[PDB]
Amino acid sequence: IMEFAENLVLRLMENPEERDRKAREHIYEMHERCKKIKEMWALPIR
Amino acid sequence: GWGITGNKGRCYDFWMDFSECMSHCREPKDCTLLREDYLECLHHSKEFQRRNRIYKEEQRKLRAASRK
Repeated sequence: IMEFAENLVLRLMENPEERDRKAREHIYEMHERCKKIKEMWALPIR
Repeated sequence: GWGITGNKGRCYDFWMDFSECMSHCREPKDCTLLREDYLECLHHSKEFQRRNRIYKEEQRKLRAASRK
């Protein structure tokens, strides 16, 4: 016990959105897989 | 696009036609007819190859008629 062990554990709590973190990471990398395939296409620009 | 004696060069016209195409055409092809036009002006490769085929067939006929 020692007068604060109860609230001594609430230094983290679930907050489970870190999986939406990787969800949108995956959107990032799905786009990034188009990093090296792209190149010059425009002959109509300036 | 100049000329050796002024006067718009020889085919600054063909290059303007091939540039207006490459300006407002989204692909390098469908603007390649104009490119071959312009290179034909530059080196006369088509005209010279046609003239040489004419002269070559004439010469072959003449030699086949001469030596037989």
